[PDB]
Amino acid sequence: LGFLGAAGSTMGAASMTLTVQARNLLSLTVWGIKQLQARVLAVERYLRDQQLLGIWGCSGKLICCTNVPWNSSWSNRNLSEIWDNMTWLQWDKEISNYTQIIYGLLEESQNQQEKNEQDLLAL
Amino acid sequence: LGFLGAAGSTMGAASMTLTVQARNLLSLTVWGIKQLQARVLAVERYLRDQQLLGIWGCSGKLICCTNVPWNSSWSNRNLSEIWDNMTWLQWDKEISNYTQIIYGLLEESQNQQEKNEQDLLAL
Amino acid sequence: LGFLGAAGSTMGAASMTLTVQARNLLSLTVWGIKQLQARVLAVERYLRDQQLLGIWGCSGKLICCTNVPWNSSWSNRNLSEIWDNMTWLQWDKEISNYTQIIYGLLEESQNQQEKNEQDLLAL
Amino acid sequence: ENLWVTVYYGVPVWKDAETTLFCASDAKAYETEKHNVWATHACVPTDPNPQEIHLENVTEEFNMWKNNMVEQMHTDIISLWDQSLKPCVKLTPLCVTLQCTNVTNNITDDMRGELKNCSFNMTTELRDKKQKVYSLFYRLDVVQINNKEYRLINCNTSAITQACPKVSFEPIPIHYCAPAGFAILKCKDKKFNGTGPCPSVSTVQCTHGIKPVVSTQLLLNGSLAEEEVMIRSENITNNAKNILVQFNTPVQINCTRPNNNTRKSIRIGPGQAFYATGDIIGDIRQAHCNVSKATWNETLGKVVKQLRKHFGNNTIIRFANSSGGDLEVTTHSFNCGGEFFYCNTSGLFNSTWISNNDSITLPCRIKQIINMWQRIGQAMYAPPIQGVIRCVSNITGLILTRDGGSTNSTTETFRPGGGDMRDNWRSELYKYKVVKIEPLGVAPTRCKRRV
Amino acid sequence: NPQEIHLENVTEEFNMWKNNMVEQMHTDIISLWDQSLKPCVKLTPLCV
Ligand SMILES: *[C@@H]1O[C@H](CO)[C@@H](O[C@@H]2O[C@H](CO)[C@@H](O[C@@H]3O[C@H](CO[C@H]4O[C@H](CO)[C@@H](O)[C@H](O)[C@@H]4O)[C@@H](O)[C@H](O[C@H]4O[C@H](CO)[C@@H](O)[C@H](O)[C@@H]4O)[C@@H]3O)[C@H](O)[C@H]2NC(C)=O)[C@H](O)[C@H]1NC(C)=O
Ligand SMILES: COc1cnc(-n2cnc(C)n2)c2[nH]cc(C(=O)C(=O)N3CCN(C(=O)c4ccccc4)CC3)c12
Ligand SMILES: *[C@@H]1O[C@H](CO)[C@@H](O[C@@H]2O[C@H](CO)[C@@H](O)[C@H](O)[C@H]2NC(C)=O)[C@H](O)[C@H]1NC(C)=O
Ligand SMILES: *[C@@H]1O[C@H](CO)[C@@H](O[C@@H]2O[C@H](CO)[C@@H](O)[C@H](O)[C@H]2NC(C)=O)[C@H](O)[C@H]1NC(C)=O
Ligand SMILES: *[C@@H]1O[C@H](CO)[C@@H](O[C@@H]2O[C@H](CO)[C@@H](O)[C@H](O)[C@H]2NC(C)=O)[C@H](O)[C@H]1NC(C)=O
Ligand SMILES: *[C@@H]1O[C@H](CO)[C@@H](O[C@@H]2O[C@H](CO)[C@@H](O)[C@H](O)[C@H]2NC(C)=O)[C@H](O)[C@H]1NC(C)=O
Ligand SMILES: *[C@@H]1O[C@H](CO)[C@@H](O[C@@H]2O[C@H](CO)[C@@H](O)[C@H](O)[C@H]2NC(C)=O)[C@H](O)[C@H]1NC(C)=O
Ligand SMILES: *[C@@H]1O[C@H](CO)[C@@H](O[C@@H]2O[C@H](CO)[C@@H](O)[C@H](O)[C@H]2NC(C)=O)[C@H](O)[C@H]1NC(C)=O
Ligand SMILES: *[C@@H]1O[C@H](CO)[C@@H](O[C@@H]2O[C@H](CO)[C@@H](O)[C@H](O)[C@H]2NC(C)=O)[C@H](O)[C@H]1NC(C)=O
Ligand SMILES: *[C@@H]1O[C@H](CO)[C@@H](O[C@@H]2O[C@H](CO)[C@@H](O)[C@H](O)[C@H]2NC(C)=O)[C@H](O)[C@H]1NC(C)=O
Ligand SMILES: *[C@@H]1O[C@H](CO)[C@@H](O[C@@H]2O[C@H](CO)[C@@H](O)[C@H](O)[C@H]2NC(C)=O)[C@H](O)[C@H]1NC(C)=O
Ligand SMILES: *[C@@H]1O[C@H](CO)[C@@H](O)[C@H](O)[C@H]1NC(C)=O
Ligand SMILES: *[C@@H]1O[C@H](CO)[C@@H](O)[C@H](O)[C@H]1NC(C)=O
Ligand SMILES: *[C@@H]1O[C@H](CO)[C@@H](O)[C@H](O)[C@H]1NC(C)=O
Ligand SMILES: *[C@@H]1O[C@H](CO)[C@@H](O)[C@H](O)[C@H]1NC(C)=O
Ligand SMILES: *[C@@H]1O[C@H](CO)[C@@H](O)[C@H](O)[C@H]1NC(C)=O
Ligand SMILES: *[C@@H]1O[C@H](CO)[C@@H](O)[C@H](O)[C@H]1NC(C)=O
Ligand SMILES: *[C@@H]1O[C@H](CO)[C@@H](O)[C@H](O)[C@H]1NC(C)=O
Ligand SMILES: *[C@@H]1O[C@H](CO)[C@@H](O)[C@H](O)[C@H]1NC(C)=O
Ligand SMILES: *[C@@H]1O[C@H](CO)[C@@H](O)[C@H](O)[C@H]1NC(C)=O
Ligand SMILES: *[C@@H]1O[C@H](CO)[C@@H](O)[C@H](O)[C@H]1NC(C)=O
Ligand SMILES: *[C@@H]1O[C@H](CO)[C@@H](O)[C@H](O)[C@H]1NC(C)=O
Ligand SMILES: *[C@@H]1O[C@H](CO)[C@@H](O)[C@H](O)[C@H]1NC(C)=O
Repeated sequence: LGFLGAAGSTMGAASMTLTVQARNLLSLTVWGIKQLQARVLAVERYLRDQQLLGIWGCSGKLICCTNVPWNSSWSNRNLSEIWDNMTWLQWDKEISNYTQIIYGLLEESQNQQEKNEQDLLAL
Repeated sequence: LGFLGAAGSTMGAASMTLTVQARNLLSLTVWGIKQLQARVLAVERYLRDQQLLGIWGCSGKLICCTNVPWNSSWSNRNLSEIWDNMTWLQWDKEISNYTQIIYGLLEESQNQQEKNEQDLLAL
Repeated sequence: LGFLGAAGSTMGAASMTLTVQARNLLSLTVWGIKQLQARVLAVERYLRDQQLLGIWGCSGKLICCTNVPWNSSWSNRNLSEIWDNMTWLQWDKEISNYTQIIYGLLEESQNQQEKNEQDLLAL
Repeated sequence: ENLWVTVYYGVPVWKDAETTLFCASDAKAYETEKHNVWATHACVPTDPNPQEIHLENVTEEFNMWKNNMVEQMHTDIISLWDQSLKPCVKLTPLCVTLQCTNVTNNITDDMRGELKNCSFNMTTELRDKKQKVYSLFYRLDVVQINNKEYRLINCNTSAITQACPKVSFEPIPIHYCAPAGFAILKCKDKKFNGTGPCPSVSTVQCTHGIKPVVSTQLLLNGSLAEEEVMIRSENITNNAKNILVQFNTPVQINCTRPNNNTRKSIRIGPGQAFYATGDIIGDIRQAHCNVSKATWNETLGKVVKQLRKHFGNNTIIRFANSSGGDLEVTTHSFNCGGEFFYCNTSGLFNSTWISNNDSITLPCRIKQIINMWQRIGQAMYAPPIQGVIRCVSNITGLILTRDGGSTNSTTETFRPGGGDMRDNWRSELYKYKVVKIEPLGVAPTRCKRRV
Repeated sequence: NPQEIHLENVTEEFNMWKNNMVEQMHTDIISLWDQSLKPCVKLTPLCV
C-alpha cells in the first residue's frame, strides 16, 4: 500500500493498485522562483500523457484494451511468465526497443476506427 | 441566468444551469508577476477536479451517475426535500462530514468495474 | 505529410491527417523569462479547446458527430462542393459569421441529452 | 493464443532524474518572526505528518558522491545569502586609515592586542564636514600599514557589505520537497556508506529537517549514525579526498563570548548606519569552547576502531592538528548566534593509537569581516551582538584528511579539515535519491476493444 | 462592458474591516512606487 508500494511486485499484482499512482501525479525570491517552476513543470508533464492517452482513445481510463495485436516479435513470452514473474520495471527495460513502434501503432489504429465508426454512423 | 445566478435556487432548479458555471472555471513587473501567478494558479486548480472527475469515470460529463449507493447514514432525507428545498450550499454544509468517504468510494468502485469490464472483454 | 502539410488540400483530403496536427499542439534571465511564458501560454491555450471540446461531449475524439442540424442558412452548399473543393481555411472564412452561434448550440444540445440520458437511467 | 496491446496508467516504474526541489519549512513564523537568511516566510508549509512508504522487494543503488541533491542545495544557499546581503549597507566609506591603540596595553596579560581601539575620520551628516569617530576592532580585522595606523583586512581585495541587523542567523530546519510526478528514495539501511546497493529502500515526499549550519573540522547539530561510527570517503585510498565521520552519539560542545559588548551606531551617510562596538562592560575575557575530556576520549576511540577497518587491523593511527590554509580551514569555525568563532582545535586532535568532571577548553577568537568561501572578491561585516553569547551544540561528525607517506610507513596521520561546504550538505543528504515516475505502460493481455 | 449578475434570494455577510482586498492593494501600491523610484537619480551628493 502507498505510492509506489507495489514497485517490486510482479506485473500482475501491481495492476490492482493503479489508482494509487495515478492520483498522485498531479497533486519571487529564490524560493519563489523554484517553487513556481515546480508547479509549471508538474502540469505540463501531467498533460503530456493525458494528450497521449487521448489520441489512443483511453481518455478517462487506467486500463484500456486496444485493437492492435502484439506481433510476437516484440516479446515472445507466455502470458503467465509476463504477468506473474516480471515486474513492471523489468518489462519496461525489455520492451523499451519497441515502445516508439507500439506507440505509433496505437494512434494510427485509433484514427482508423474513428473514421470507420464515422462512416458507420451514416448508415 | 449568469455565472452563479442560480446560487439561491433549490438543488433541483440549479442542476439545469450547470454549463453556465462549468464553462467559466478556466477562461515581469509587480503587475506582470501577479498576472502570471493568476494564470498558473487557474490551470492547476482546474486540472485538480478534472483528474478527480476522471478517476471516477465522469471524464467529459457534467452529470455522471455512479455505481455506489447512498448508505442512508450520510443523509436520511427524502428525494424531494433534498432536490426541492435545500440549495447546493446547504447540502454541501450538511454532507461535508462524508465527502472524503464518498470520494474514496467513487474511485475504489470505478477501478472495480474497470477490471470487471477488462475481464469481460476476454470472454 | 507533416505538421500542416495538408493545408492546401481540399477539406476531404485533410480530414485523414488530423492526428498529425492534434499531436503537435502541446509538445530567470531574459531568456528564462521568455522561455517560461512560452510554456505557460502553451498549456493554457491547449486547455481552452479541451474544455470546449468537452462541454460538447467530444472529449477524447478527433472527429465527433453531434446532434445539431446544419440549418442550411449557415451554408447552403452541397456535401460535395464543401468536402472536395474548399480547403479548411476557405470554409472557416466562409462560416466565421455563425461559429459563435454553432458553438452555443453544440453545448446547449449536449446538456439536453445529458439530462435525457440521466432521466432514462432511472427507468 | 493471440494477444492485444493494452495500455496501463499508473504503473510503478521510475528513473533517476535531477529536477528543481523546493521548500517545506515546518517552523514558519510562529508568531515570533525575526526573518533570517533562509526559508522562514517563503518556504512552503510542511505536512504535519509526512508519509513514508517502504518499497518492499526493491534494491536500489546509491552513490553518495554523484548526488545532484547536494549540488543544488549548494547553490540554493549561496544565493540565499546573496539575496539577503544586497539590500543593506555597503561599508565602502570605511577604507580610511585607523589610528588603533591596544585596549589593554599595560592593563593585563602580556600586552596582547586581541582588541584594538581605532579612531578614524568620517563624514557624518554633511559630505563636507567629517568628525572623528571611533570603534573597537579585533586584531583579526586590522592590517598595519607601513599608535600606528591600521586598515581593515579586507578593503584592498574585497568589497564589504554590512549584514542587515534585523535578519537572524539561527538555522531553521529545511525540508527539500520534490514536485508532483517525482519521488525521493530514502535508504533505510542502518550501516549505509553512501555507495552500493541498498536492499531496504523507502519512498518519501521530501527529506527530513536539514539545518543549513556551515562549519569546518566538525559537523555541529547534524544527524547521527543509528548504530556505529560511519566513515565515508569518495576514494578512501586518495589523500586529496576528505573523510566524513559520523558519530552515533553526540559530543556536546559549550562555548561563549563572555564579554558584555555594546553596539553603537555610526552614520556613514544619509540614511545609513554603521553598527560598531562602543565598549565592554566588565572584565575583558576570552572566548572558548568546552568539550568533555572523557566523552571526547571514548568517541575518538570509536573512530579509530572503524578507521582500522580501512587501514589494516594492526596499524598505529594518530591524529594531528590542521597543517595550513585560511583561518576557517585550520580552525574549527562556526557561527554561534550571529558571531563567528574560529576555535583552536589543537587539544582535540593530539593523540596516538596503537593496536592493544574534566573538560577541554578551546581558545576561540572572533572575526567580524567574513569572506565567501569558494572565493569571490566579496566579504560580509557582521555587526556586533549586544550581550553575552552562550550557545551549546552537538558534534555529530568530523571532516578528516590524510597525508602522503602511507606507502612504506606503518602509521597514519589524520589532520582535520574543512572549507568546502559542499561536504556539509552531503553529510545530511547522503541517503536521498530523486527519481522520476513513468506511469505509462503497455503489455499483451488478450483484451480486445469492442467495435 | 463588464458583466454583473444579480444573485437573487442570496444573502451574504460582509465585514469591511477584515477585508483582504485592501491589505493586498496596500502593498500593491507601496511596491508600485518602489519599482518606479529605483531607476533614477539618488540625491546623495546634495548633503552639502
Ligand atoms: C545547535 O542547535 C542548538 C539548539 O537547536 C542551538 O542553540 C540555540 O542557540 C541560539 C543562539 O544562541 C539560541 O537563541 C538565543 O537564545 C538566547 C537565550 O535563549 C532564551 O530565549 C529563548 C527564546 O525565548 C528561550 O527559548 C530560552 O529558553 C532562553 O530563555 C536569546 O537571548 C537570544 O535572543 C537574541 O536573539 C534573538 C534572535 O536573533 C532576538 O530576537 C533577541 O531579541 C535576542 O537579540 C537567542 O534567541 C537558542 O535559544 C538555542 N536553542 C537551544 C534549544 O538551546 C545552537 O546555537 C546550535 N549551534 C549551531 C552552531 O548552529
Ligand atoms: C560570508 O560570506 C559571504 C559574504 N558576502 C556575501 N555577499 C556579499 N555581497 C553579496 C551580494 N554577497 C556572500 N554571499 C554568499 C555568501 C555565502 O554564502 C558564503 O560564502 N558563506 C556563508 C556560510 N558560511 C558561514 O556561515 C561561515 C561558517 C563558518 C565559518 C565562517 C563562516 C560560509 C560562507 C557570502
Ligand atoms: C577608546 O579610545 C577612546 C578615545 O578615542 C576613549 O574615549 C575616551 O575615554 C575617556 C575615558 O573614558 C574619556 O575621558 C574621553 O572623553 C573619551 N573620549 C572620547 C572622544 O570618547 C575610549 O574610552 C576608549 N575605549 C576603550 C574600551 O579603551
Ligand atoms: C582626521 O582629520 C584631522 C584633520 O581634519 C587630522 O588631524 C590633523 O592631523 C594633521 C597631521 O599632520 C595635523 O597637521 C592637523 O593640524 C590636524 N588637524 C586637526 C587636529 O584639526 C587627524 O589626524 C585625522 N585622523 C585620522 C585620519 O585618523
Ligand atoms: C592586500 O593586503 C594584504 C596585506 O598587506 C596582502 O597580503 C600580504 O601579502 C604579502 C605578499 O607576500 C605577504 O607577505 C603578507 O604576509 C600578506 N599579509 C597578510 C596579513 O597575510 C594582500 O596580498 C593584498 N592584496 C592584494 C595585493 O591583492
Ligand atoms: C543534542 O543531542 C541530544 C541527544 O543526546 C538531543 O536530545 C535528544 O533529542 C531527540 C530529538 O531531537 C530526542 O528524541 C531525544 O530523546 C533527546 N535525548 C536527550 C538525551 O536529550 C539534543 O536535542 C541535541 N541538541 C541539538 C541537536 O542542538
Ligand atoms: C551587560 O551590560 C548592560 C549595560 O549596558 C546591562 O544592562 C544593565 O543591567 C543592569 C542590571 O542588570 C540595569 O540596572 C541597567 O539599567 C542595565 N543597563 C542597560 C543600559 O540596559 C546588562 O545586564 C549586562 N548583561 C550581563 C549579562 O551582565
Ligand atoms: C554544557 O552545558 C550544559 C548546560 O547547558 C551542561 O549540562 C549540565 O551538566 C551538569 C553536569 O555537571 C548537570 O548537573 C546539569 O544538570 C546540566 N544542565 C543541563 C541544563 O542539562 C553540560 O555539563 C555542559 N558541558 C560542558 C562540556 O561544558
Ligand atoms: C599545530 O600544533 C603544532 C605543535 O603542537 C604547531 O607547530 C608549531 O608551528 C610553528 C610554526 O608556525 C612553529 O614555530 C612551532 O615551533 C611549532 N610547534 C611545535 C611544538 O613544533 C602548529 O602551529 C599548530 N597548528 C595549528 C593550526 O594548530
Ligand atoms: C593553538 O594551540 C596550540 C597548542 O595549544 C598552539 O601551539 C603552540 O605553537 C607555538 C608556535 O607555533 C609553540 O611555540 C607552542 O609551544 C605551541 N603550544 C603547544 C601547547 O604545543 C598554537 O600556537 C595555537 N594557535 C594556532 C593558530 O595554532
Ligand atoms: C599533546 O599532548 C602531549 C601529552 O599528552 C603534550 O605534551 C606536553 O609536552 C610539554 C613539553 O614541554 C610538557 O611540558 C607538557 O607537560 C606535556 N603535556 C602533558 C599533558 O604532559 C602536548 O603539549 C600536547 N600538544 C598540544 C598541542 O596540546
Ligand atoms: C510485426 O513486426 C515485424 C518486425 O519488424 C514487422 O516486420 C511486421 O510488419 C509486423 N506486423 C506483422 C503483422 O507481423
Ligand atoms: C506457457 O504456458 C503453458 C501453459 O501450460 C506451459 O505449458 C508452458 O510451459 C509455458 N511456457 C513457459 C516458457 O513457461
Ligand atoms: C454505510 O455507512 C456506515 C457508517 O459508517 C458504514 O459502517 C457501512 O460500512 C457503510 N456501508 C453499508 C453497506 O452500510
Ligand atoms: C417523503 O416523500 C413521501 C412521498 O409521498 C411523503 O409521504 C413523505 O411525507 C416525505 N417525507 C418528508 C419528511 O417530507
Ligand atoms: C495543388 O494542386 C496540384 C495540381 O492539381 C495537386 O496535385 C495538389 O494535390 C494540390 N495540393 C495538395 C496539397 O494536394
Ligand atoms: C435556423 O437559422 C435561422 C437563421 O437565424 C434561425 O432563425 C432559426 O431559428 C434556425 N433554426 C431553424 C430550425 O431554422
Ligand atoms: C450537388 O450534388 C448533386 C448530386 O448529383 C448534383 O446534381 C448537383 O449539381 C450538385 N450541386 C452543385 C452546385 O454542384
Ligand atoms: C518480496 O519477495 C518475497 C520473497 O518470497 C515475497 O514473499 C514477497 O511477496 C515479495 N514482496 C511482495 C510485495 O510481494
Ligand atoms: C599593541 O600590542 C602589540 C603586541 O606586540 C604591540 O606590538 C603594539 O605595538 C601595541 N600597540 C600599542 C599602540 O601599544
Ligand atoms: C583515553 O585517553 C587516553 C589518552 O589520553 C587513551 O590512551 C585511552 O585509550 C582513552 N580511552 C578510551 C576508552 O578511548
Ligand atoms: C581484523 O584483522 C583481520 C586479520 O586476520 C583482518 O582480516 C580484518 O580485516 C581486520 N578487521 C576486522 C576483522 O574488522
Ligand atoms: C427567492 O424567493 C422568491 C420568493 O418565493 C422566489 O421567487 C425566488 O425564485 C427565490 N430565488 C430564486 C433564485 O429563485
